[PDB]
Amino acid sequence: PGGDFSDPVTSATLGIVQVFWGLDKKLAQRKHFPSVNWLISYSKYMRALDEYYDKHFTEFVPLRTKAKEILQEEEDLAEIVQLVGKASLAETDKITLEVAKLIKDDFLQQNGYTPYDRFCPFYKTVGMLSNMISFYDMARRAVETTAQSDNKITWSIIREHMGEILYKLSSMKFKDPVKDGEAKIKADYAQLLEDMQNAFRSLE
Amino acid sequence: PGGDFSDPVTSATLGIVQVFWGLDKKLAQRKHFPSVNWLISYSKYMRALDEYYDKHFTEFVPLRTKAKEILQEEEDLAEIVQLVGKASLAETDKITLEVAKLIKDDFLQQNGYTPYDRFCPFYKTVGMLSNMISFYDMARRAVETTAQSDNKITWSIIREHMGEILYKLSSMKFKDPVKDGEAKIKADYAQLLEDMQNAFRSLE
Amino acid sequence: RGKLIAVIGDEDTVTGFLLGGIGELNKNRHPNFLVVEKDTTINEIEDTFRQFLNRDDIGIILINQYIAEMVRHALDAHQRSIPAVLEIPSKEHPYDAAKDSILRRAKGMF
Amino acid sequence: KDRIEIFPSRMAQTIMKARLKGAQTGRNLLKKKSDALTLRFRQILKK
Amino acid sequence: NVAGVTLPVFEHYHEGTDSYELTGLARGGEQLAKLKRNYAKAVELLVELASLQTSFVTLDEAIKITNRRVNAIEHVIIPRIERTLAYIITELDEREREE
Amino acid sequence: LPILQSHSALLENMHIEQLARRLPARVQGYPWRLAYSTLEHGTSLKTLYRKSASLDSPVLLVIKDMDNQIFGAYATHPFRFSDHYYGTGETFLYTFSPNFKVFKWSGENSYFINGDISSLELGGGGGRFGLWLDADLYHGRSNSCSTFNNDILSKKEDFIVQDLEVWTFE
Amino acid sequence: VCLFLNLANDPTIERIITPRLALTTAEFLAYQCEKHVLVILTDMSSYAEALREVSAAREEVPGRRGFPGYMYTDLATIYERAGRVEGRNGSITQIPILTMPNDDITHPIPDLTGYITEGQIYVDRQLHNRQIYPPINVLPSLSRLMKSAIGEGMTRKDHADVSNQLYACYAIGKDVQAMKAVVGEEALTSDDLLYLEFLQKFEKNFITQGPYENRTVYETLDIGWQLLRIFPKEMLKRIPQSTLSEFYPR
Repeated sequence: PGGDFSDPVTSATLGIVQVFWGLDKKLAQRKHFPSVNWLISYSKYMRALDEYYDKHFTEFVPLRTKAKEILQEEEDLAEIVQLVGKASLAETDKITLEVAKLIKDDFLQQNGYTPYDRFCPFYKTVGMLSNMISFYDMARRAVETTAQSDNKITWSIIREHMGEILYKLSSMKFKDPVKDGEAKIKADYAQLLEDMQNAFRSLE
Repeated sequence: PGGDFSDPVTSATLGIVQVFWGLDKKLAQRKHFPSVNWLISYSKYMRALDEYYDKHFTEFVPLRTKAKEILQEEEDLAEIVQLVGKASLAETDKITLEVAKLIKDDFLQQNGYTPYDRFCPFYKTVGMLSNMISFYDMARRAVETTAQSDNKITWSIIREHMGEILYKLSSMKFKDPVKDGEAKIKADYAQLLEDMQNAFRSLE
Repeated sequence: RGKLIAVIGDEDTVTGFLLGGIGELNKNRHPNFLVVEKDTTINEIEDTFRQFLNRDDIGIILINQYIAEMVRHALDAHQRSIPAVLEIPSKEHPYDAAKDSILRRAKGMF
Repeated sequence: KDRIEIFPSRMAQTIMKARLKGAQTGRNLLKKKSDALTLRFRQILKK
Repeated sequence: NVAGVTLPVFEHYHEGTDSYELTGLARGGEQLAKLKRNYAKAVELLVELASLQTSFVTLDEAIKITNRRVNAIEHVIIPRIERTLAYIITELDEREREE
Repeated sequence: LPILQSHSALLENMHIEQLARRLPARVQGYPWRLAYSTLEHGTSLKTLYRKSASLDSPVLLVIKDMDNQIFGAYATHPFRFSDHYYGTGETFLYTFSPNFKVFKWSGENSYFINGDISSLELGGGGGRFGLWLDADLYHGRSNSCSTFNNDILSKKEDFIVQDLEVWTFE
Repeated sequence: VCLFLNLANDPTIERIITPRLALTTAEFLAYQCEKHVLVILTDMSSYAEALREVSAAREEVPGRRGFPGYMYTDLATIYERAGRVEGRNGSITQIPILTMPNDDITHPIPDLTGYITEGQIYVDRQLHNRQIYPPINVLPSLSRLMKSAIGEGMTRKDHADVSNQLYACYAIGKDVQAMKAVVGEEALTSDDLLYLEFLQKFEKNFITQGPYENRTVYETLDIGWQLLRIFPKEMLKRIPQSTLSEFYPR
């Protein structure tokens, strides 16, 4: 009642269930389907599924960790953006916020009313996240590697010289498993990895 | 028991009575009398009584409505003045609060134990409220009629140049239906309408 | 009644504003300005700044930017709203905001 | 310390809900005052 | 007096009488006339800059006072009320189970 | 030869020329700048006042009624609230009916322009107005007034505005 | 209309019977005479008081805040005698009017109603004291199924967009009236001054109606447009550009 989780049936249920998918009216009012709040939500099952991911998806454990960290950092950085404005953040923080926006806009949202997003297989999901976090690691590497240099890297330099990679990253959700096989989707995602590697190598 | 109308006997009464005169500890404690809270109280008989007022007191229904409108605006204005101080109020709101103090202290208020107030006949009562709301309409009009002009009327200018009128308006309750005929009280209240109009013509 | 501006600066900065019409003696024959000759001790400058900010007739103090770096302790200790202080640039001197006290108070400053 | 200690009754429940609406209103108005002053202050800094 | 806060500023005012009127009469009075205008224009800008500063310092205080009231409501007054109301709802259920 | 407007309008190029032929020498040959429009801005009297209150120049009023008739006035000053009347003898009312018609000052009175709290009005002659508009710029009235000896201008003495614009010279 | 009148002093078990009696008639009319019935229940709080009395007559122990434990099932047994049905044109709508005790929606009468009914409409003492009739506050009101009552082929196709934008302009206008209290009128932007004028005109023309004025949905949407038309076209952000090009031009 009123969203108060301390209510006995809700509180007892949340005391027992190992996963809570915190759907949130605020995300639905923004049309952010599927409208799952990633701060309120939790899962206890990671420790078991880590065996399956280690066997079949060995890159995923880093990726899941980094994604949650980026989102948690953006929630803290948004208070600094309110206090002193976005332009006042450090370059590492700005690129973290921009990638967190990419995750929020083109990973965490999913247009289930349309064929490309009606379902999203795990091979597609891990592949999309592998690229977004590879972009994060290389972008943040280029920033931190050029700290105290004359020719310092920043998100604006990346957006100007290689903004095609951000466009491609947002475009990756539109791949459809019914048209193109998972091997072809994975090969296109591997080409975006090569494209961004060559783009970052072109700067530092 | 607590003075709260949430009690089972008041609650079962309010589901049945058509008129309720909620005597309020805040008004009784400030010795405002008769202490009847004009926001909590109601009378559902107004529908049936409009056929009487629109035959014996044809000016009254517009006055009754504008009186409640003033008293409700004063409940907003008083709250914001407590929260942030009065300096932000527009001149229309200063006048709304001033006439709300005239109504609240010199119409709505009545003393139970003095010959001025032992009984206030309806011809006296409508004549009083007619004058106070005619002052409200004319005072608010005078401001709005001189907004954007080369000189603007303000509540401070009104408080000076209408000072004798404000004292006369607050004094209307002292007319005595035992010593003064109803025609005399009505004639004095008609003179107050003319006095107000001629005093506003000195400002406009 | 109106307030007066006061000046701490070199001979040219004082002379410039004096011709700008700034100069007034208080009735006690004390001026509203100090000419900082190179030989002037920083304590005499600071005492002048303290006298000017604590005076009731003075409403603004202009401090040449190089002096503001020397008297910086008292200048940053001064925090009243009315007696405003302007650190100002000049012909042989640093830029218009070199460690400016107001821009250091500001949250949105870069 | 932690609570106002009005004694538990349906009266006191209603009084606390009324205080909560008063306090949440007071927060929102004083937050609007702070936002307007913050905007003017940032405008003044730019000027 | 915007948003109920008094902000101090300065108006530039001029006394007419030039105390330096005859300076450089024999030589340089052309450039000195340009100079006294240029430093009067400098002062007029500096009095506006000082009015920004007097406003700025007063806004900085008024924001801090307002945010202390907002935070006192958000972290003291509302939490006392919400905990008082949760205690009331609990003890009202205790009276209901006793009855 | 015919004037250029800064944007599209209620008027055709033939209407623009027919009005431009009547301009006084203070504004002849100037391009026309949009001051207010129900096609571009909020449909209310306060918006028309606010958008005009920063001006200090003559204006052209244009109206289309719900009966598709076009009419308005040239006026020597911006529209605003007014305690008394204001404006001068170059002020005139006009219509397309379907031919263009103009109603210059009669010389009878100075009752050119006024603005109330809740209306905009032009002309005088007792209770009559050569144009009147409500606080929404929705209802309006138009009849022969002694300031201009004008026709009805709208299709009917009482009318509803479909759309309204104000233009100035710059 | 079929009208049932249980008076305040009529015997309390007849008040328990009255909704069952009325709904049995509405079920006959709707599901056998194919009618579209609307059932209006005029004060479920006085029915809830009758459950409490008939419960005490059985000597049942009082449940939550003195009402019967099964009050949820009894309200469902009233309220769920409603809906369309397969293979029949007829239907029953219901509008249970409900006097919330102590002005508090947390009370078990409105609480259990809110669990069963698809939405609520709130009548507000603030609008009533402002003399706005009907004093229906459109903000805390929510018709849970309005999105499936209206639009193309059901009303005019603009309706969903117009209602969302009227909600935004009223909500923003209330927020601006709360800002005007703080900043003073001269500090308001032109946009804020439009939203404050929308609030004044929306209460005086949309919400204000009077007790014998009947407005079709079309006359209501026309009033909706003649109000929204106060804004510059670009400010109507909750309405699609297609709907604006069809209905914003007056």
